[PDB]
Amino acid sequence: TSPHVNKDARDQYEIRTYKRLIDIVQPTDKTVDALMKLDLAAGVDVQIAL
Amino acid sequence: GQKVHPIGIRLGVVKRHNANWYANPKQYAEYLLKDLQVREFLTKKLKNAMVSNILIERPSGAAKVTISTARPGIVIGKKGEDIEKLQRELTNIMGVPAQVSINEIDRPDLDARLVAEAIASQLEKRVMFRRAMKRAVQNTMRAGAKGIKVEVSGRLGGAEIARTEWYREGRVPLHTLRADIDYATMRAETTYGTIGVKVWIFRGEILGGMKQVMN
Amino acid sequence: AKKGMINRELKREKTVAKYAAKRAELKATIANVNASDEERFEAMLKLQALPRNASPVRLRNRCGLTGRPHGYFRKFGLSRNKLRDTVMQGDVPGVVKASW
Amino acid sequence: PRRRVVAAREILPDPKFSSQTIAKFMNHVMQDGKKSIAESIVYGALERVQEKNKVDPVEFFETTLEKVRPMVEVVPMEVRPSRRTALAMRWLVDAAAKRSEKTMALRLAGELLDAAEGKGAAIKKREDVHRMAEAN
RNA sequence: GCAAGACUAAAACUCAAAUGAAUUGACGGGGGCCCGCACAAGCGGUGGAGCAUGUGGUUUAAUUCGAUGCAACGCGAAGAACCUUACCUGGCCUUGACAUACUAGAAACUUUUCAGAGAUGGAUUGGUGCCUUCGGGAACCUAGAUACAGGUGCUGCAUGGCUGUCGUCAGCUCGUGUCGUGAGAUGUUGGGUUAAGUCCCGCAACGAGCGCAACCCUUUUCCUUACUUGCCAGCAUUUCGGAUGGGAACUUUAAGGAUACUGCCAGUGACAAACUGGAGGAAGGCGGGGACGACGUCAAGUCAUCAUGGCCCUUACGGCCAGGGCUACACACGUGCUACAAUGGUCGGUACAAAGGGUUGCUACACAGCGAUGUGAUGCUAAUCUCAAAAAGCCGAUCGUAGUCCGGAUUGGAGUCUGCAACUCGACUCCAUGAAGUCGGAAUCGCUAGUAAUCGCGGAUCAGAAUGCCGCGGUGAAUACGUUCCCG
Repeated sequence: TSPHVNKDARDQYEIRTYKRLIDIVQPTDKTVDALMKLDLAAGVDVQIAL
Repeated sequence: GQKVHPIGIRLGVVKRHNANWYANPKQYAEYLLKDLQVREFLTKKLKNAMVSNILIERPSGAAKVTISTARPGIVIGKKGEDIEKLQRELTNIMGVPAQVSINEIDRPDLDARLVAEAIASQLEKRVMFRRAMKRAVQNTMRAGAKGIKVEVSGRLGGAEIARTEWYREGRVPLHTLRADIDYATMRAETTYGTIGVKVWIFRGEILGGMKQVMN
Repeated sequence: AKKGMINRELKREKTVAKYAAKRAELKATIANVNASDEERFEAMLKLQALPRNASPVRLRNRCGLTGRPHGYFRKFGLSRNKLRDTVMQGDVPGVVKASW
Repeated sequence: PRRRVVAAREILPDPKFSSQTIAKFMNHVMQDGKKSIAESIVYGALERVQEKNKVDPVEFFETTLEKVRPMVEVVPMEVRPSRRTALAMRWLVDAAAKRSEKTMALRLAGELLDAAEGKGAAIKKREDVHRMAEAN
């Protein structure tokens, strides 16, 4: 934290990454097109695998 | 002693982040550097438009910049030319298409940044600092805050020895994590050097926690 | 840092980027078992004859805002002073004070 | 402390003999958390004394402890009972350390048997405390 | 007047004060009360040896600069072979490596060489592009001109911002009403109690804010939702490996909740605040840890992160390059690591973790090598593959108190890897060598429970380079009578 010399003066920061997994089984035809119609919210990244 | 940053200590408690996007560890640094460049450029360009907050989002391969301003007409322009020019420059800087959005502040006297900017402008225009401080504090208290503290530091009045003077009316519970406290810092550049201005404004205690705040 | 040092860093980055391909080609040729010992030897001589600034080991990470050469934190690309200031302002997504 | 009275920390009985005295002796012997080595040392000596006289290990140990127990410190004043036992164990481990034999367990058993007849450096130090108490 | 001296008693000259009483602070080698690993009681250290690291000094062409009692000295530096680099030697450039403003010409770019230590300089190829109201424009480069750029040069005693410290100390204030000519006082004192100006009583006082506490994170018990890449109680098949059908029970993963509040009983204190003992409960009186640091002090630290007033340089105090130095060595000091052995050393067999990292990366397996490693090859963008062997531990054999089958410094000889390049000056492997060291004076340091002690594992910085720093788990103690003295 200090600009020149204080070794014991530190700030401790952290960052967390959260993950979720979702499975879709027996997908109807409307399911897929609904999934691309679904909006994307900032701050959440989505990966879809077929 | 030294005090923790009022917004930093509450960034995860009752406050929202100014940047809302996700990036993998490889792209995090590039995204952050471009965001900082965007913030600096906007701050330089909109100096006289009363802009306090800038929120940057990256929803999907694009960018959205929300500007909180008290001069929406000046920011927008006569016929919308300014906003489209701003979109062009932001897209050029950021490498992706960018959308500018405007959020109008209806109570400028309850915004910490605007008060500090006004006080610094007066100090540069060499009004006496105690009059400036008392006027700003009274104006905010009339506007309806539950407390405001104003501090100025430096070569006040041109004296050879610097000093610090502060003024407070109302309640400022700095140690309450759930209190809503806006904080701002600014510089006045006078012929005799730099004068620092700090402003705290208290607007009541938020209840329900971050669940209520809806992160 | 100084403008001269920042420009030096920029020039070294440009040289490395310019010479990236041939260096990899020569290194692969040197590693090639099927290639002749002579092929590997002249490959090594050409590699040694390449300019010094083409070597990535001469690049030093500097803060993207001030150019400071100490305390880099690869993840953010900023030195410790600017990282502290910007995190405490709240412009870094996800970073909060840590307690456990 | 200054204002509070801190309670003594109760130690669990030894899982093999249910003897807090044996557990305390093991804790006195143990160094840097190596409980297994101290357990082996103490149990080996307890088995050795049992073979060399067929007596109960617990009773033989309490009797020797009471023999090597002092009565006074140093200004004369009456030592509280816990410190008596704590000081006796320290003497019994220190003096046992200085004998010459293959293992610590054998040294401990040997000097336990020696002290049972009043012959040992711990009892000599006890007589030294008696003399310097007569001095005061 | 014997004497020592007494009595009467000026002026020149010089200053703008000298004094009395009372008020608020501060201080006292003044007095009471109180707290804190402050002492006392304990367990381990330092001061002694070898090595690592920082500082002073000395030396040097240079050994770049800053930090100096506690609160500088494994500090800035989360990582100096070139680079970094700010220092030295020598070689080069001058509107400049970089900006704006003006004037002209060119696409920009690209190939091959030559001289040179390199910076640079000279020849040598291809290409000559994008819009266009298309008379030119967009980048980009080259040439000229001057306003200027540039400066880790000076001032932290001109400043902003940021930080240390007293100290996680418990205090710091304001408005009406009373007393005093007044500055001021009262409230905020007095009696108990507490980790706390925490709470309760009396009291010319009656009322409020910032501080304390709580709101935030993590750990301990249970419930709901969720069932894969994680799990396997019951069934079935098994090459005996959750391996395979299968199951949603359990562990776990991670979001939301519930619970603890002197709630119940007994005794005390005032009869209050409280305090002591007991049941139930995973947990009992603040359950454990973290973050959060009031009014203020030190002309405390930083112009070398950055910004900034003023001062200074402009063929140089600016810019480019190669080599050297920051790693020196008669010495002194601080912080550490490894030992002096049997509660141990070596050899063989065999168990039990947590957290974290991995696509310019981590690598199963096979072959080669004594080994550091090399080659082929496989999986992994990861609860899926991998780093990875946990170590101390247990069982068996041997060594028998010896400078040793302890210790592992130093030196000789062979190598591997990173890198354009390990001479100055890298890490690691093998053979040989086998130093001091026998538990360390005066003095001095840390720690009150999953703590001290001891054992291993991971990460940031990073091509390579931790005994430092920041984290993770395993095993797991001793002692607290008390405030008489030491410190705050």
